[PDB]
Amino acid sequence: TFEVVFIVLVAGSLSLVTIIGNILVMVSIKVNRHLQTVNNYFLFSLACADLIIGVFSMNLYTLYTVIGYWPLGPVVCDLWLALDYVVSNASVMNLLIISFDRYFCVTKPLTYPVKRTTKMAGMMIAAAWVLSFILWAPAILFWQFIVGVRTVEDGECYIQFFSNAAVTFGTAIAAFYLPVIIMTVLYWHISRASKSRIKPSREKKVTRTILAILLAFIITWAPYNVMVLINTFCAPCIPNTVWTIGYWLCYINSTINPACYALCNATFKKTFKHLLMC
Amino acid sequence: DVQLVESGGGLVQPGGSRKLSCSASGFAFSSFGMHWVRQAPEKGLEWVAYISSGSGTIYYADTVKGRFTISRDDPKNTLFLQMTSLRSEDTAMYYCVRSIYYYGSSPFDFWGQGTTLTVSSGGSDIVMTQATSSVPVTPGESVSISCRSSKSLLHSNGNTYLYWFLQRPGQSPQLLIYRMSNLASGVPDRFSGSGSGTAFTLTISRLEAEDVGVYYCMQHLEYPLTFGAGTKLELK
Amino acid sequence: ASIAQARKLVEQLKMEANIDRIKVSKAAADLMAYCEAHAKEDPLLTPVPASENPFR
Amino acid sequence: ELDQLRQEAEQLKNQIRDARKACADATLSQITNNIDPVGRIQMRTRRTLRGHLAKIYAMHWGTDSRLLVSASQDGKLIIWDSYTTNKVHAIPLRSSWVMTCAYAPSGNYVACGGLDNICSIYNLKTREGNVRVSRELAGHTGYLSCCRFLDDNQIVTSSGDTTCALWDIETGQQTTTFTGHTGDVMSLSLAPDTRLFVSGACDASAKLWDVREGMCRQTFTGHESDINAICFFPNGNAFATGSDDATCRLFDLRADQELMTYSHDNIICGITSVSFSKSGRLLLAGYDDFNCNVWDALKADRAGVLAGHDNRVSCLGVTDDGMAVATGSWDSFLKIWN
Amino acid sequence: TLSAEDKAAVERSKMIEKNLKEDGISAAKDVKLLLLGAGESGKSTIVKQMKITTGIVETHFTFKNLHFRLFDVGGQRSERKKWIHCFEDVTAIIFCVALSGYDQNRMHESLMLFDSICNNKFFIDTSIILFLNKKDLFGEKIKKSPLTICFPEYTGPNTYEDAAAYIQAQFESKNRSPNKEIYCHMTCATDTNNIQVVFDAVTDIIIANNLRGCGLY
Ligand SMILES: Cc1c(Cl)c(OCC(=O)N2CCN(C)CC2)nc2sc(C(=O)NC3CC3)c(N)c12
Ligand SMILES: C[N+](C)(C)CC#CCOC1=NOCC1
Repeated sequence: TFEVVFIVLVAGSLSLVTIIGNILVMVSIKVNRHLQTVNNYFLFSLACADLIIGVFSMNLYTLYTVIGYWPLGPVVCDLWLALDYVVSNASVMNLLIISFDRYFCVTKPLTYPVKRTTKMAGMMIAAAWVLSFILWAPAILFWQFIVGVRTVEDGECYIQFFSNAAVTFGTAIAAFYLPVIIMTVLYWHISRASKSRIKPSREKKVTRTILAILLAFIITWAPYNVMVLINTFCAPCIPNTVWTIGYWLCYINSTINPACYALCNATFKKTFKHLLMC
Repeated sequence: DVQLVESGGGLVQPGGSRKLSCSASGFAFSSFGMHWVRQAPEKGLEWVAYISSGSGTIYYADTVKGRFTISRDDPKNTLFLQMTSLRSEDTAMYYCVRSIYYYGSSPFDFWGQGTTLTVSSGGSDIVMTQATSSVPVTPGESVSISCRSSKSLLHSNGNTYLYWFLQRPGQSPQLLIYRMSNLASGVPDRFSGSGSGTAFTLTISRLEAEDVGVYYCMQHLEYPLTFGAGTKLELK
Repeated sequence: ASIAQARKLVEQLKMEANIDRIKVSKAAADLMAYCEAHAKEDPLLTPVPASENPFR
Repeated sequence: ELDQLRQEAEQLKNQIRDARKACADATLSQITNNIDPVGRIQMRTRRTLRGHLAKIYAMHWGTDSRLLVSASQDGKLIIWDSYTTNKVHAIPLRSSWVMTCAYAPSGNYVACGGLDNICSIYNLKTREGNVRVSRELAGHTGYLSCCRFLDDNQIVTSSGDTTCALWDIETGQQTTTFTGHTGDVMSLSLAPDTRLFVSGACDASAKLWDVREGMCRQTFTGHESDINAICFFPNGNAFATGSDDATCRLFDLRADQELMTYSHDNIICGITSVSFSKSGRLLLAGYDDFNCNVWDALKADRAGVLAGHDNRVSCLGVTDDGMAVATGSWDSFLKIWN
Repeated sequence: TLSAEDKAAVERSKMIEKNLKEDGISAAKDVKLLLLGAGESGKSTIVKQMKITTGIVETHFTFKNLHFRLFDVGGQRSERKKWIHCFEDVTAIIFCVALSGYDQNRMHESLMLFDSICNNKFFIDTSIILFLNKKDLFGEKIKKSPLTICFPEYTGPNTYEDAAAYIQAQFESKNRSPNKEIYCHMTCATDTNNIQVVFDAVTDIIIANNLRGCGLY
């Protein structure tokens, strides 16, 4: 009794904290017009990508893990998992284009507001969402139509191409690995392009916040990928507790997002207290 | 002054194609809306084409649409009517009209001088009748003419989109009354116009010998814009 | 040249010394009479129904 | 005789204060106890006008109560329909520091001015389509602060070198110079009959002048700091005045003195705009803490606030039929209220 | 919809919204610098060191594809507190202070002017690039005279570098906000390296704005 009820209460706790944080960021760009620019438009993109996770992706997994099996059929789980992955990859893609935006804003400072307008930011958000779509959705909704069978039973629900190794390598290097090494190499570029260059906070704050961003993103998104890659070979050495804690701390990315991307901005915190005083 | 000089007419073989060019000089051409209006050798006006400012929207008359096209070169400040498949019902004089639109503007305020296309021999629009054919006038008198629409013109915004033009004999049509009661700019004050909904009237008081000619009403509520038959005045 | 400055200054002072000043009772009285006579057609304190408010 | 002229000035201003005391037989709110109040006056944004980019410095209605001029420091003076929120003209200025605007009672001309020390007069009803700078009046030395049109032919301006002036438009020559202020004059408002006008300067002394003669008729000194805005009563016999000590007072012309000071204890920042209603029962005041207070003109109580601006309201004005009150702040948006 | 022909009017409105947007972009590529200072500080010397109707004298030039608007406002003989609220959104206050600050007292006057203009409520985050002219005149003036006439509580040598760093620290000690900064330079023999200083300093201000605008700061 006690175990499943305190797990479901902390689960609803993190779900509701996540969704109220993201909807307050969402209204903090909707109800405000001073913050409404291109970088807050990309944070609006991260917000609408994590809105979908905050609505149904955490609570359904926790009712799944206090049940222990998928009780709802093979179309509910595969479309639910399809939308869940594709919006997680959508979130990490707009986070990547946030990093590219920051690199061109610092390194080419006098020219990057000239070399783009709102249509260019629209091009990049649309390309991120459709590239996530063409990465995950056909490879997850055609696979039983490729192999012919449904290899997963009606009891559990999981990626159907988990028995594969090459295509899981090819999607797990694509969605996470080269994004995180590209993000860390251009954040080191930002870290040494934000120097005074003439003669203490000047590089201290930037190195501190990019180490916070990068470390948070690594510890919230690495171990799912390493479990899904070693589980292609080391299947019976893997229990379900590692799956439990892995999705949990990958689902906490959506609650660690606004206190790492939005509430590091000072005027955002000021409008947050403006909406905390109405 | 302001100049609308158009060219490109002649004794042209039917079934072919021609080009009319309106060169405008004396105003900022690139912020105006441009109309092409033709009229028969014996009958009244009829709207032919319209292109907005900045070549945004392009509207045609249904008896012409598809066959013709209209364009503008605003660095050259010219207006082109490229007409294809010319029948024998296109023998008409054609005018280039400037009709800037904002709140309180005066559309159709200035008209070109017309070029002639005389070729050899080879449906719920708001129809508008001037029931009067022609009346005899004399100086010293005052006289009122009428114009009855089919649909009511007093649109919900509070306006009433009726225009009164006068064409002098051997001249180009001036603009007298815009939006049924507002007097044009430069016209003498002796004209006035009013009316209600469908039936309208124009009272010219203390007529003189300059104010004789033909008088056309024209709706502007929706495209197409169709003109009245036009009542002629004649002295004595 | 300061004495001409003071001369035109005291000229202005004795030129404004000669204006009638009524009692403030009548001034507030006809201010109140004006607001009472014109509050029938003031569309701000007596708010207009949206049949005739043109900013609907 | 220098200090003799000084003490003579003291003599005459003490007898002016004697005349102001002897003509003061009551207070204004002694008489407001019988009239019932107006209660909560809430007003909604009916339109917002998202046209400018930089901060808005001036606004002025048109006499048909529909058109609208806003002058803003992107170098743009744009005129607006307000029923259907279109923009009907956008005029690019020559100098992009503009601190005033004006719109003709016939609606043909638009005045403009700023730190260029030059009041420009733009025609609007040109035969050649667009707008052209018809006149370019240049006679002051300080900046400009307010311009108003008497008709299409003469314009009274207020400046930064302590002077005001009346110009004849078609000649371009300074017809009359009004002087007598000791600081920068920062507001201006004609009478409804346009016979005479007031101007408030940076020495707390709203002076009433007359446009026909050419020198000061009355002086009112009640404030403690810089006057920033003045509007007349609709009957022409009184005028309010806002300043930067957060108060706004009301002066009478015939009583030659202050009558009532609207000032709440919650308020610490000054005025940027004062206007009245049509009947004059209300009063509208802009502020620097980003909201606009509606005041009673009689009961001196706050009858409602019109907030909704990210930066301070810098211009305000009701129409000539009392239908709507427009305001405009430094956030480049320009709101309409009913 | 039901609009009659005033959709042409809203076409006109959309067209001039487009033109307002394009001119706003074209003017937002510019970089505005307000130049301040007392009378006879050497600001005419730095404005003629830019090598390109009496209220505000503007100087537009360009350098490495950076349109510098430079508003010299010293012609506005009035009280500053009624038009410096329109000079916010500028990106720097260039400030010139002469180094002959002994007579009618000047460096005390320039010091009061500087900490009135940098602690101002509108320039709470605009960064002051600060110039310091007449440096060879300062070298000769310390070659003969002590400038403890201006600074009675000064301790240290009578050399040029220490005195320069002392008055530089005296000026730099007058700000109190953390998100703005003060650059410093010496001029009046500088043959157009100070324009390079203006260029690198304003690129430093622009990358700091891009950092604290994108939330990385
Ligand atoms: C991602 C994933 C995969 Cl790829 C997976 O694959 C299982 C699998 O391939 N096999 C094949 C061999 N058969 C004996 C069945 C198990 N199984 C799970 S279980 C779980 C979770 O969250 N479980 C909850 C209850 C704790 C996952 N996220 C997950
Ligand atoms: C968050 N969670 C790991 C539970 C769902 C997922 C997923 C796949 O998304 C991508 N993998 O690598 C980066 C994006």
